[PDB]
Amino acid sequence: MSEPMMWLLVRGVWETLAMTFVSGFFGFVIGLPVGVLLYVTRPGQIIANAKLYRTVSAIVNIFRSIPFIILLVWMIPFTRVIVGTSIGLQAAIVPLTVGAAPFIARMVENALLEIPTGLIEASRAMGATPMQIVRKVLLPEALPGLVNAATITLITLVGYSAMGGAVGAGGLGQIGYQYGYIGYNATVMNTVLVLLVILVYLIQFAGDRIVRAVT
Amino acid sequence: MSEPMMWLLVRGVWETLAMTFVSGFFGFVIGLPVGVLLYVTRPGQIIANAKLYRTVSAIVNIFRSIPFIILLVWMIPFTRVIVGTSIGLQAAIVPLTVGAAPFIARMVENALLEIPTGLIEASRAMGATPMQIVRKVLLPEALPGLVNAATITLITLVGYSAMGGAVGAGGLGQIGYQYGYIGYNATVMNTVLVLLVILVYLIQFAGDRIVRAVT
Amino acid sequence: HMIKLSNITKVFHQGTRTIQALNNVSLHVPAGQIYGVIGASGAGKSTLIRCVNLLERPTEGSVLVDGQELTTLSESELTKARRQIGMIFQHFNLLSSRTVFGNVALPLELDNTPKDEVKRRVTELLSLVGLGDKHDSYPSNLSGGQKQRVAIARALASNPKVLLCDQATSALDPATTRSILELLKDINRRLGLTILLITHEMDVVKRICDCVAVISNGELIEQDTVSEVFSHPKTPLAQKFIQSTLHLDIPEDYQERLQAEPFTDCVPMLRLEFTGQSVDAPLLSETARRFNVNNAIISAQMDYAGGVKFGIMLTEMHGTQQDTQAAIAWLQEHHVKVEVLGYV
Amino acid sequence: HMIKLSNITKVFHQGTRTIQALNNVSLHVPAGQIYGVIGASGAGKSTLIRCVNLLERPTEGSVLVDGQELTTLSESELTKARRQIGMIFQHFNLLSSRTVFGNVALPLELDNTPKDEVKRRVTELLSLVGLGDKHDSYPSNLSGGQKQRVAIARALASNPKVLLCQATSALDPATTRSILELLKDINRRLGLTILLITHEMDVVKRICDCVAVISNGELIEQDTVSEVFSHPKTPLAQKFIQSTLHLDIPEDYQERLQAEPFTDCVPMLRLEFTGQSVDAPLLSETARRFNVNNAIISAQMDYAGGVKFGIMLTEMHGTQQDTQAAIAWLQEHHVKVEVLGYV
Amino acid sequence: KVGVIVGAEQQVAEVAQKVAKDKYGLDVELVTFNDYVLPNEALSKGDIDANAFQHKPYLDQQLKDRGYKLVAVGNTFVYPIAGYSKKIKSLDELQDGSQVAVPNDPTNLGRSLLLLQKVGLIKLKDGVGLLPTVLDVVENPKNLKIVELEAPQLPRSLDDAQIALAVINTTYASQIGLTPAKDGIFVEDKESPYVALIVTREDNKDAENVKKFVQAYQSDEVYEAA
Ligand SMILES: Nc1ncnc2c1ncn2[C@@H]1O[C@H](COP(=O)(O)OP(=O)(O)OP(O)(O)=S)[C@@H](O)[C@H]1O
Ligand SMILES: Nc1ncnc2c1ncn2[C@@H]1O[C@H](COP(=O)(O)OP(=O)(O)OP(O)(O)=S)[C@@H](O)[C@H]1O
Ligand SMILES: [Hg+2]
Ligand SMILES: [Hg+2]
Ligand SMILES: [Hg+2]
Repeated sequence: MSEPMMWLLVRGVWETLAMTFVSGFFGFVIGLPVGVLLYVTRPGQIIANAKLYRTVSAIVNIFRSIPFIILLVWMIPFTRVIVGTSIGLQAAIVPLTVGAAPFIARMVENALLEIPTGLIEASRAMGATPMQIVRKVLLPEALPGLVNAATITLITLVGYSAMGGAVGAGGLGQIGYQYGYIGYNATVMNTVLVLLVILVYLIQFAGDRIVRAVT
Repeated sequence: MSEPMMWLLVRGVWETLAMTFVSGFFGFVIGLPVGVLLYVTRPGQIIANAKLYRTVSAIVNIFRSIPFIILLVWMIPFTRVIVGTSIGLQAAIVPLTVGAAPFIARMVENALLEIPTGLIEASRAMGATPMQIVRKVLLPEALPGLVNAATITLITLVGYSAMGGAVGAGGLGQIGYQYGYIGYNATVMNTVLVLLVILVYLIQFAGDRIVRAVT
Repeated sequence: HMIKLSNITKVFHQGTRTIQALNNVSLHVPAGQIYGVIGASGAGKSTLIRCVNLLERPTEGSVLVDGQELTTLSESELTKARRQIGMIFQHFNLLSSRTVFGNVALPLELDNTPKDEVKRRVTELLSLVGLGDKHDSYPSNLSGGQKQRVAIARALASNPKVLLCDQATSALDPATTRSILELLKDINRRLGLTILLITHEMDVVKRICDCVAVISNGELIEQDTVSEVFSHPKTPLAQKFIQSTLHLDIPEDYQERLQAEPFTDCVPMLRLEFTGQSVDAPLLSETARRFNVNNAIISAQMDYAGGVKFGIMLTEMHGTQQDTQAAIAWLQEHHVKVEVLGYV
Repeated sequence: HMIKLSNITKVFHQGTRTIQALNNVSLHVPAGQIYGVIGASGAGKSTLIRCVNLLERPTEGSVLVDGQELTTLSESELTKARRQIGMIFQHFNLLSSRTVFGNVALPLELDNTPKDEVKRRVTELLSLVGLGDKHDSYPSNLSGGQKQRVAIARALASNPKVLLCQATSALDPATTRSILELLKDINRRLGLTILLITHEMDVVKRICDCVAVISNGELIEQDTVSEVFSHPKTPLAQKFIQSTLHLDIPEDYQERLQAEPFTDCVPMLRLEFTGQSVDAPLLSETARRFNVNNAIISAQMDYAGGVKFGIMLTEMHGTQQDTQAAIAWLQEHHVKVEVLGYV
Repeated sequence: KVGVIVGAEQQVAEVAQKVAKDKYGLDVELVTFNDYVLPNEALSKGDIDANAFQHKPYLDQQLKDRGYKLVAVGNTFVYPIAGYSKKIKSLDELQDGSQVAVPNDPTNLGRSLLLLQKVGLIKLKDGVGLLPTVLDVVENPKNLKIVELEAPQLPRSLDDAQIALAVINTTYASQIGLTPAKDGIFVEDKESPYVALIVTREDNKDAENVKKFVQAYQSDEVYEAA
């Protein structure tokens, strides 16, 4: 573990961290509206529109069915349009975010589905607008499930970023692949693993603490 | 799309299919007991054991923090112990299964958490044993959430198998990467994408139909 | 007429079998009127009350609230209209994410009402329901009655023109119950609030209902004033139900000692039923003065409405068998339904 | 004594503030006895009944069921014991995954009872609660009363020695009477012990053998139905009982009421009977003696332990002097009389 | 900036970075890639200056597909590839149905295919050159089954009960101590067009920075350290 390897591990930590958290943030920014739609447009729900449900669900499934790599590639031009480059950290984040958003939306749908029926009935009876119900009932009442979903999703995003990072932004997982594994460096490998374990532990601790905070 | 390419796409379909479904099946075989534990040993639950909860949760997080590739490698020897080889379809499935099972368990834990409190109270009051409660209450009543989770998980496993297959496997995703993308063959790429979309649509349709079956 | 329901019919397809929860039911409620619904369990009551809110969409039928037909109305117009109607569910459907105060404030929030106004009005309501001290606790920390009163306060938050109660005082002790019903009556007579309510406590019905409706097998057997329903009702089904609401206790003590045959020095035991009798008319005082018989009230359920007194009364007719039978004859003359149960 | 609770105390820490839901409460129930719990909302009733089941672990207190102490008992022994106790929740806590039949069968399954036996017994129970035709429908498809009856049947599935019931709040009077008749039959046939919460005094004086009253987490008093509803003690308790009486004064009479007696007035008077001799004819006797006319406006009169109690609102017809003499006589005979006005 | 592959051909380029930031002191920002087109797309898009991983048939392919304007601007290392088996010391000891491990990447995939036609086991179709694929296998008397992994993974596949033979590169061969010429059972003679072929954009190839890096890359230290 030379001083250069120290700095490289530092930057790998920073890469994994930025990728995971930023990508999860924006993936939620997207999929949470998408999930709320998938929930709300179901047969029977506040704004029950089969056509719109099929459209949104179709988009979601379509994006889900693209392999990570083909997605990143097809994104490259629009990736540049956005961040001005198709390489490095932000360039990796963008395709990561698009890959994650549909899964996030489906997780959201799942969470909202576990909301009770009587509460939606009450919200409709009071005369609340769909967006009023969303902002005041659906998301508030489903908040524990939403937070647990976010926990799960970020834990996944750690390794997912590790994989997708290799357009010039690999993070700790890339480092472990290269220096820990490709060329037998037990120290580097163990350091990478310990950092990753600490990271997942921190994320799960935060998620569980927030969840239990909500009664 | 030559006849050899026809056959290759057939085999890629078969690989993606076997990988995805077999891996999900056994990943659940594993994680569902683990998730039930994570749920039951929580502070306050049927068998509330802090030490055991910490142990299981630690194991789960540890496995979650290992990158896919290091996992596959470290698995190689016991992968062989099990299937007699570290290459090909079954050899790819094994590490896939180990990678997915912890995520499956956390999804389960989430679902069970969405179970109501009064029902656990009643099950305990009747005098049911913990496993009686599990088999007669927890899993039945959480069945819609569990099925929705399984849907989500298999949709992920499609691309996850595409990635992890490349120890002699890979399925349609590998095919798309190599012949659709690395060799600019638009036909093959579009065919792979269409097959993947059809697969995800079938899976989501089955999941939604089964969920709606459960009222 | 603040409420008009016409030819309402509802089928449910549970599974294998289909059910006529409601079958061509029609009911009209004026403004500021109080109207009860009663009927054997599973008759349709809750379904009917939900039809007004349109939480249940009738397969064939017409709903009018405040002159506005709802069956044919846009979701947005329907939302705007529903902001006029308060409902109290049998199980309160409270938000766990919000304290007492938050749940009660929610409808006011829907109208984007000022924050200060929300504070004042919500506090007023909580004081009225006696939950002044519980404003900031969560439903998970509340006894049943407390949560029921939370639901009541929320229903009344928006000062709606119509209230739909589904057994809104079932989890409240007699005292709390009376306080709440007094409040409803005050509101009804102050702001002309119209009320439709389900109950199994006939007590409540004849406590505040102006008119009453009875339901059997998804059919509106009869509607009338409280008295007229509880007093010479029609429709063998309806009168059978009403009989069900009567006590007819025959305490086990008297059951043990009861003799079908009159013996010497026997004291007849007799059940009396008053069906729209003249309150001023003193009949048992008069009977005692006339025949020198003694009518010892064992049990009594007597209620007054629209200038008449009705209900059952279990009594002993004391005196000589002949005097007892003569007194019975006179009381029957004056339209008191008398049945001799035995001799004690 | 099938049930014994001693020095039970339970605190809850909601948030900022802590609450003494129960404070040193003790209560004993014999075998085959029926016992009611009543009290203003939020007093602890549900808390106490849950303490019996041990769904609430008393912070300080002792619980004994069938001679077995539970506070100090293993989870397994506790489970086995709980298979002796049926509970009916205020909200029925039914399984949506299982039909009526399944919900009812569950406790029998817990005992691995034979399949044929399960069919027979569950069918019998459903017939008894009148849910014979609903066995195969789901709780999501049931009216309130139906689901409540499902919960009742499940409570009774395993033929427990103890029942913890507002088990009749969602049932019309007729169904209510049917159900209570069934409970009484079981109590007198198989010596079933029952503890029940209710806000319907009707139920209380219908079947309760003894009654208990609760205020601010404290057991104010316990006595027989009559003694509680008739000259209760403890200003809190008697205040509550007064609350349970029908002091209606119909708006019609309120309008016409005059605090002052005028010529040809008819006094309006409330009467309260507190453990009065049922056989004793007082109003017929009054009519014969003073030639007054007592027109019963309203009446709540109930009989228990050889006595009749409750209030009665009436008109005293006749001459002001005759009316006052009759009132005096009735007061002599322990009838609590209050004159409200003159109509 | 310079593109690079995440393969083993990386310390080859770290010594070149050393010599470049040593003799010419230029803050070139390095990049590595886990796919085989993105360095080319980066060049054609202008992100990176150069790339030091492909060979002339592969280059030509990339100038044909996606229409990149690039030209070869560098000398290279020998990068020998060869067959290896820890199960056998001769091809006489190879039997039917035996599986054969080759790198799934296009360059080494095709070169291993041509090496396998050279050894005489299989034969492919006509008129291809250095980038054949499994599409092309037309003669397979022994019925070998072709396997496409990430190269680092096959050398232990020689330790696999299934695999009888693996077409592996020379640096990987030397990882565990197998030289091609003599330790490796059978080998590949000089195959001219596998050159590392340091590349740049047709426009940017004439920047001082580019030339000076290319110099730093081609030197005695880089040749001996290899
Ligand atoms: N969602 C539903 N699906 C199927 N059947 C239903 C549904 N809701 C109500 N029913 C039926 O409607 C019938 C009438 O019961 P309800 O109107 O719901 O309640 P109620 O009869 O008015 O009063 P209770 O709750 O029985 S005392 C019952 O037999 C139910 O089976
Ligand atoms: N688990 C709990 N956490 C916090 N507070 C509780 C809990 N259980 C009960 N309480 C409080 O304890 C008090 C009494 O609770 P209960 O026993 O349910 O009321 P009750 O005596 O049954 O009378 P009611 O309102 O008619 S059900 C109430 O103020 C509740 O808010
Ligand atoms: Hg009511
Ligand atoms: Hg005893
Ligand atoms: Hg009961």
